[PDB]
Amino acid sequence: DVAGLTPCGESKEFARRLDGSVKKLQTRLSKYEAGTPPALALQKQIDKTKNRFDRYGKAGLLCGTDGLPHLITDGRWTHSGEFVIPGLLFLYVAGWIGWVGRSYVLFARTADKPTEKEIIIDVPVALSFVSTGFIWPFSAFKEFTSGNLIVPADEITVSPR
Amino acid sequence: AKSKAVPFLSQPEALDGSMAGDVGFDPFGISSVIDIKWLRESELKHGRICMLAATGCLVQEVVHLPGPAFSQKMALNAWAAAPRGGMISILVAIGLIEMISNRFALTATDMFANPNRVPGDLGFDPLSLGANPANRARFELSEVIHGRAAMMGFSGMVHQMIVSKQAPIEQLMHFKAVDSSLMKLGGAAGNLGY
Amino acid sequence: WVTFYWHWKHITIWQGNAGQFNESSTYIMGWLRDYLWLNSSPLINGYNPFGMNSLSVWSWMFLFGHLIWATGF
Amino acid sequence: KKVSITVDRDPVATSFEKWAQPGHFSRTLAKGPKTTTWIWNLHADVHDFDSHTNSLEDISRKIFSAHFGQLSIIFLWLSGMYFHGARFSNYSAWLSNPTAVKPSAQVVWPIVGQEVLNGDVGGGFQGVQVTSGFFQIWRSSGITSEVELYWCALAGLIMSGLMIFAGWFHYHKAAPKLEWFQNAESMLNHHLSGLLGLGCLSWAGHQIHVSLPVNKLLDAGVAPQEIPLPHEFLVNRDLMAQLYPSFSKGLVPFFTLNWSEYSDFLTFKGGLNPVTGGLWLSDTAHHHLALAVLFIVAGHMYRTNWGIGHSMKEILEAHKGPFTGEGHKGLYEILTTSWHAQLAINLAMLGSVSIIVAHHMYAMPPYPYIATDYPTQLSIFTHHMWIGGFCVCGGAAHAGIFMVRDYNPAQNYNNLLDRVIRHRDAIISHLNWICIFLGFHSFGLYIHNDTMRALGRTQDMFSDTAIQLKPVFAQWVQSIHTLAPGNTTPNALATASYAFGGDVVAVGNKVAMMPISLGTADFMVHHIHAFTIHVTVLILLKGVLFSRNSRLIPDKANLGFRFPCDGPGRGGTCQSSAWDSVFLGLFWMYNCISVVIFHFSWKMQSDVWGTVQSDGTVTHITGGNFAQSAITINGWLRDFLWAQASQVIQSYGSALSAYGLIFLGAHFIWAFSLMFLFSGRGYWQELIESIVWAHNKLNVAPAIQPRALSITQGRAVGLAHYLLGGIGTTWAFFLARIISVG
Amino acid sequence: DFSAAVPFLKRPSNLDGAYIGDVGFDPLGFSDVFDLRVLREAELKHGRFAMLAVLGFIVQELYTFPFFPKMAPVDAHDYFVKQGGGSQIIFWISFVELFGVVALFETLQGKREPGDFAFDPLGLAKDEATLERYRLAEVKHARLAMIAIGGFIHQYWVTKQTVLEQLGNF
Amino acid sequence: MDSNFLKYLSTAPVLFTVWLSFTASFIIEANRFFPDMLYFPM
Ligand code: CLA
Ligand code: CLA
Ligand code: CLA
Ligand code: CLA
Ligand code: CLA
Ligand code: CLA
Ligand code: CLA
Ligand SMILES: CCCCCCCCCCCCCCCC(=O)OC[C@H](COP(=O)(O)OC[C@@H](O)CO)OC(=O)CCCCCCCCCCCCCCC
Ligand SMILES: CC1=C(C#C/C(C)=C/C=C/C(C)=C/C=C/C=C(C)/C=C/C=C(\C)C#CC2=C(C)C[C@@H](O)CC2(C)C)C(C)(C)C[C@H](O)C1
Repeated sequence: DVAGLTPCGESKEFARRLDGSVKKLQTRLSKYEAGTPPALALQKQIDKTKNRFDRYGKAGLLCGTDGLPHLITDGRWTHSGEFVIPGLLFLYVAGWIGWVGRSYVLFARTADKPTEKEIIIDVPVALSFVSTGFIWPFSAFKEFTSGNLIVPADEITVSPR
Repeated sequence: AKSKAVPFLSQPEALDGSMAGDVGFDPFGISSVIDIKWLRESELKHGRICMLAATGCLVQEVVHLPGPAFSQKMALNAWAAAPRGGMISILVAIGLIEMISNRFALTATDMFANPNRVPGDLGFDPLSLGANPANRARFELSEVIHGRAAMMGFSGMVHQMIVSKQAPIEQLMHFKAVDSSLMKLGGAAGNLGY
Repeated sequence: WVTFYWHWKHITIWQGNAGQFNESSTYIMGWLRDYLWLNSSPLINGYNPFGMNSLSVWSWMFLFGHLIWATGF
Repeated sequence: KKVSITVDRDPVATSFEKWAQPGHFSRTLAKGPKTTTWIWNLHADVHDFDSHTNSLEDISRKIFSAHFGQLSIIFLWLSGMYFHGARFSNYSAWLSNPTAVKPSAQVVWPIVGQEVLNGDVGGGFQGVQVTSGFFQIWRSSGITSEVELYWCALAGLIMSGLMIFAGWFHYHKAAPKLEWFQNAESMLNHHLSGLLGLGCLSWAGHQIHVSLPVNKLLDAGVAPQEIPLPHEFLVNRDLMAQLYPSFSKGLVPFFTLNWSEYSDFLTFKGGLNPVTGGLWLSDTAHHHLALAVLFIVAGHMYRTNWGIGHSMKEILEAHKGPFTGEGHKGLYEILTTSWHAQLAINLAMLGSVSIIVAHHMYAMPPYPYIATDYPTQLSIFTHHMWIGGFCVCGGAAHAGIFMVRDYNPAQNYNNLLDRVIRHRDAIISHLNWICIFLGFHSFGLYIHNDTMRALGRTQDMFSDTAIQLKPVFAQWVQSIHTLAPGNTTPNALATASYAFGGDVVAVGNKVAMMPISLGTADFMVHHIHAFTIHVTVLILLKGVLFSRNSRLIPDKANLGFRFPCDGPGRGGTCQSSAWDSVFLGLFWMYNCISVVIFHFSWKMQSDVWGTVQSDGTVTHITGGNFAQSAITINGWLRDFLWAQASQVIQSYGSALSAYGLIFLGAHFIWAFSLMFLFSGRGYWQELIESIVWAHNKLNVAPAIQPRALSITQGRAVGLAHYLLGGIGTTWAFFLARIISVG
Repeated sequence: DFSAAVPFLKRPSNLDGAYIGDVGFDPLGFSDVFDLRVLREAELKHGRFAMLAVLGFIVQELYTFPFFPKMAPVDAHDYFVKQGGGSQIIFWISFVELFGVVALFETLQGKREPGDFAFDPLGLAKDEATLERYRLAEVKHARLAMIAIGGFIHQYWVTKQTVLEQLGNF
Repeated sequence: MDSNFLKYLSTAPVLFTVWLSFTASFIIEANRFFPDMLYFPM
């Protein structure tokens, strides 16, 4: 397929991975009686292993010669669920955390003791801030264009050089 | 001094009785932490969603848009049954409506910043049912109570659908006591997993 | 990191076992046992209580290198 | 009655107000943070009570209640060990087959595949194998059921609640006055007589009435649920006289001094029980009874309220000769006015006792079936060697804190401290010479051997098959100890330990103990031990003796116990404080204890532990390679580290894969520590400046200004991560190796 | 000063008659160490549970709802534990207990009496005097019932007889 | 509830430990009900 890789559903090495993984659990299960708690524990682990291998086979993942799934991250849309979409989810969460933390440090600067607000957090105000982060892309870009995100170079302390 | 709702507890602060349905029921003291306007807007919006949601589940079983996709009796089943693209379109429509109605006042910090902004007051009154001040208080009172009742009803209807895989009306029509053998509460820790 | 990568990839190719690099290089225990530990054995057997061979000098330099490095600490 | 109870009532108010005010306890920290250094300074100085308060009374009160807090934590820990044995263990299966079932008292939840850690430990059970030796303790106690383990867990919880209550009560409600704490004669009388003496006597009573009958029935072969409950031995004196017929006579032989009646259960056997491979519990009962007698006798030495007894001040001031000036004068005042001086002594003694515990418990295995549980023997030896080394280095840390802070020259004129400080150059130069002599002639023998074996000259090596360095004095001592039964210990039946010589004790075809022969490799590694101990003493003693002043810095006491330097002048005075000798001596403690535990592990696997096949021949775990391979460094590298790391590095996918992961993780933490140890604060503050600039650019700079860690804190963080990584790497290596092969 | 209940013992000094039911009986001295308001609320809660429990034991033997199977009350616990009915009772009790935590805070501030939950649906206490009689009575009934609970739970363990049947029998 | 006890629960180490325990805890629960998500399912 892509880069000489094989879809995991038809890779023979993927099938040998699934079979070896199940034989390893079945030989541990061969040492216990049917209704015992170790037998139920290992039978639930064999069900989990088979479910994982089945899900991977039908997902469009590509396996290598080693029978392990490989991730394609060049930007193609048939594989966006391996990096591009997890990456979009991450950047939404990370920008939320950054926007909310920045809003609280700017609030804490206008406090009676700004450094006490950072070791003893004003929890109602900080929760007001954590709720605001869901629209951080729009709030932060409007913050940027209205000249309130970036401070000019001449209000920043620098080394003498 | 003592709340009407709960006599042994002292009356919650920030509750002056001005809002309809103000009964002094805030035992946890949440009102002190979170501004009442945000809480009331949340309560009204949550209730309005629930009012439509309860009515919708019963209506979905009784009436189906023509076609197999819209024919699922059980609303939870209807969630899977409906065309996904249309459901995502509804999600976008809800977002855009939220964006315009609030006038970009979406965040807790920036909502209610304008002095005229009032909890729940999105200025939605096309037929002007509430325009007369005489009926304003009773309409407000009924809306708040309907919303609370609807939230309780929806929680019950969803969970009853979960316990017995039946649509709501048919459970009323044909009633099965939960066997309780299935779906025992929790137990993940007790049996050490698996 | 550069020379460890070059050397492990080449000794696995030169043996005819490139799949050993391909599977073990993706976690750090593969680098520890299949490169450092697995290939140490001819080196640390350059002398032993059973004799010595011509790898005895590198076997001494190996320990010599461990000593100077630690003395640097 | 000058020994009396005196208490201030309601001293401190139980309020949550100071909880909300971090740093309340010191004048510096109580005004709030301005740089991130404040945060670190808050944790660094918090239990330094004598740095916050001037009065010895408030310091003593804080110490007494914090000791109750520590006891509450220890009781909670013990209660949890008993509860996990009761609820999540295979103890009951292990009682039936101690030689087949592997102890396991920890079960993991199935979350991310981590349930592979629930290995097949035996007895129809899956869990993490535990190596603390609790199962053997419980069998020695005579537990025999999970129900009694639940009652032990509840007793631990009740004690934990009572200790945390006592700490709160004795700080906030009824706090003793300083004159109560300054009763050294009374405290010693009660702690010898009451704590240690009645502790031993009460435990001896339990051993006699519960441990001896229950374990006699177990070693006879009776099933655990077939054994009478421990109180039926207390009441039915006939049932107890069945097992031990001396009980037919009751307590008349005790009171009439006809003590040889009690030889059924108060023996002097020596050696090991052949069934369990442990000490005879009749011997442990007699041992604890005799120790109880002389601890109660010793706790009557000192004078309290009736004129009989010794004054410790008079004893100390009377011991003075012509070499030592005024003698021990002024030592009583030191040890009744400085908590640091007392902690220095008590930490050095507690660490030494833990090292003795490590040696004595492997050689004279006290519990039933602990000698052939090799993971437990290795775990408790290694654990108590590390506790010993740490506590010894804290004894020198608090000797330095005493000298810097609590030492007053006016009250210490011409006594033993004054004279030690006034010839500290002669002490440190002679110790320095010994450490050089002893590194050259111990490690240099190893280098001579590496060179000779590498050059093809095996006739030129220090070895058994070549030039021999035999340990004749140690061999002679072993000879005497094997000859002692019937000769110099005539009523003993067997030797104190089979390590000295004698038979092979096998339990379940595994060696419990067998003679540990000493050869050239043992001579060499014992002088390695003497070298590393002498160097650690040199670093810690030089820190204590030069803590107040040097030829380098004449006023070191004004800078304190813990300062980073006194500037780059005089050539450079980096790491000149007493704290920096504790910092440097913990590295050499790590070096010393690492070689000790490696010597133990390789010697026991190579020459003691293993399986006894037919004809009485013994096959050891590593096949007797210590003798001819522990004489070179290449032998230690190849035949010990390389050969025995096979189990940690091949553990992936098994129940021991956690040890493989911790092996790698500890290698990581150790390496990460070198970032803090080889680096300096000035680089990191200048890097933080550019990072702060990028925050200023986005208007997100914090109000607590970030700082690079202090010079001392960079050293403390480097040392903590170094020890954590190195000990962790050995912990994982030792445990995966001995669980797989032993 | 001496305690009224026991003449030889001394009056505790926190037991001055402030709370109804005070006879001076506090030999261990917990009242001095701990706040009495907590203990009085605990006493009422423990007693109210016990008073209900002793009545519940007796009534369950006398009459049982038909849908649930008839069982001994002491051993009924296990059946309800598996059925899920027992879990339902715990959840609702816990839910009320959550409000009880807030009420405990009200007591500590001084806005609430130790055991006052303002429960007067039937308006039994017309005036202060009848309420005073009731509060002393409630204390006595709670204390006695705490003794009575475990009185026949422990008897059940020694003798496997229903407390009513046991009372008539032998 | 006491305002000083709540001011103690607002201190940085308590909030850091509680927030990261809650965070770790819903990662754990999400991997219990929805395990082995190597990819966004699409
Ligand atoms: C003291 C030593 C000790 C240790 C190290 C352990 C260790 C363990 N126990 Mg055991 N246990 C102990 C004592 C101990 N226990 C005692 C005394 C009891 C008797 C009550 C038990 C009873 C017990 C049971 C019944 C179970 C365990 C289980 C476990 C395991 C998982 C625990 C877990 O993840 O829950 C995590 C649970 C949480 C609720 C997470 C809390 C995390 C918070 C945030 C920590 C915060 C502390 C807090 C901030 C401190 C400051 C206070 C604040 C005011 C600022 C683990 C092996 C489990 C097990 O083995 O299952 C197979 C299990 O089911 N334990
Ligand atoms: C017989 C008297 C006696 C006993 C048993 C102890 C015991 C102890 N003292 Mg000492 N102490 C005594 C008299 C005594 N003290 C006197 C007279 C003074 C005044 C001079 C002091 C002053 C003193 C100070 C200043 C300190 C101690 C500390 C300690 C503890 C040391 C740590 C340890 O090993 O605990 C673990 C060992 C245990 C056995 C735990 C036992 C817990 C209880 C308290 C032991 C006694 C229980 C009870 C008597 C037994 C009932 C038996 C019954 C079932 C038949 C330990 C509990 C230190 C400490 O930790 O304080 C808390 C400490 O800092 N003591
Ligand atoms: C929310 C607060 C916040 C924000 C907006 C930023 C923003 C930035 N940081 Mg800073 N940073 C912070 C906290 C923050 N940092 C803290 C607490 C630390 C100490 C660990 C650092 C340490 C740090 C370093 C060492 C570097 C940056 C860098 C950067 C920049 C690039 C993004 C990046 O590398 O992230 C990296 C973030 C980290 C390495 C640590 C972040 C740790 C957590 C996730 C953030 C703090 C959350 C906070 C508790 C919020 C609570 C909010 C609540 C009270 C309401 C950007 C200017 C880099 C730079 O200058 O590039 C231009 C850089 O080199 N930061
Ligand atoms: C029956 C409950 C009910 C009541 C009493 C009110 C009352 C009010 N709303 Mg609310 N509202 C409701 C439901 C309700 N609304 C629902 C379901 C939604 C949308 C999800 C909204 C969304 C909404 C917004 C966004 C706003 C209001 C506002 C108002 C106020 C002025 C408008 C007015 O007087 O309407 C009078 C309403 C009635 C007399 C009852 C409505 C019944 C209509 C006439 C028939 C609907 C039939 C429907 C199809 C059900 C199907 C039947 C089923 C069996 C199939 C007033 C207090 C405004 C305000 O001031 O907020 C405080 C405002 O900003 N409402
Ligand atoms: C951080 C500290 C620490 C930790 C976590 C442990 C952990 C452990 N120890 Mg160790 N230990 C330590 C410090 C520590 N030890 C120190 C400092 C000493 C020296 C006194 C010892 C001496 C010691 C002994 C002698 C034994 C343990 C044992 C154990 C294990 C079982 C725990 C138990 O129930 O004890 C149970 C302990 C006993 C049943 C017997 C203890 C008998 C001693 C003599 C009691 C002395 C108490 C007395 C007050 C101390 C006086 C000190 C002296 C200098 C005045 C466990 C691995 C036991 C073990 O290896 O089991 C396999 C064991 O027998 N420990
Ligand atoms: C009975 C034992 C004992 C007692 C009571 C004390 C008590 C004290 N010591 Mg001493 N000390 C001891 C043992 C003891 N020490 C030992 C064994 C050592 C050798 C290491 C030392 C070495 C030592 C030095 C070098 C210094 C002290 C200092 C102090 C004082 C300040 C304590 C403080 O605020 O720390 C607060 C506590 C902490 C900051 C804890 C963090 C420490 C480590 C890094 C964390 C532990 C890691 C953990 C166990 C493993 C983590 C697991 C990982 C995988 C995540 C205090 C009087 C200091 C002082 O100035 O005294 C005047 C000082 O400079 N002590
Ligand atoms: C492998 C690393 C290493 C080595 C070899 C040394 C070596 C030494 N350290 Mg150092 N040290 C190290 C790591 C090391 N340290 C680390 C990591 C720390 C960090 C905390 C320290 C901290 C430290 C302190 C704090 C102290 C020492 C001390 C010592 C000396 C001990 C006395 C001795 O053995 O003399 C004998 C010398 C040796 C064994 C070195 C090896 C020599 C062998 C035998 C071969 C010699 C070959 C010969 C000269 C070749 C000649 C020909 C050639 C010139 C061409 C010695 C100079 C102590 C000291 O100086 O007091 C005496 C001391 O106080 N060290
Ligand atoms: C205003 C909002 C109103 C919400 C009302 C909620 C109603 C439903 C609540 C439960 C009803 C009864 C269910 C019993 C269910 C039950 O008993 O199952 C049992 C389960 C534990 O299992 P066991 O140890 O009981 O195993 C039973 C053995 O007998 C057999 O294995 O209990 C739980 O841990 C579930 C709670 C999860 C705890 C974390 C939940 C999420 C935490 C979020 C952060 C904390 C917030 C506070 C949490 C308290
Ligand atoms: C407050 C409130 C209201 C209410 C209410 C309610 C529900 C009130 C219920 C009150 C109750 C249930 C009181 C019960 C007390 C029981 C006691 C003291 C135990 C006696 C047993 C003894 C002495 C015994 C025994 C024995 C033992 C141990 C075992 C046997 O072998 C032998 C023997 C039998 C002799 C209402 C709603 C009405 C409104 C009102 O406006 C406010």
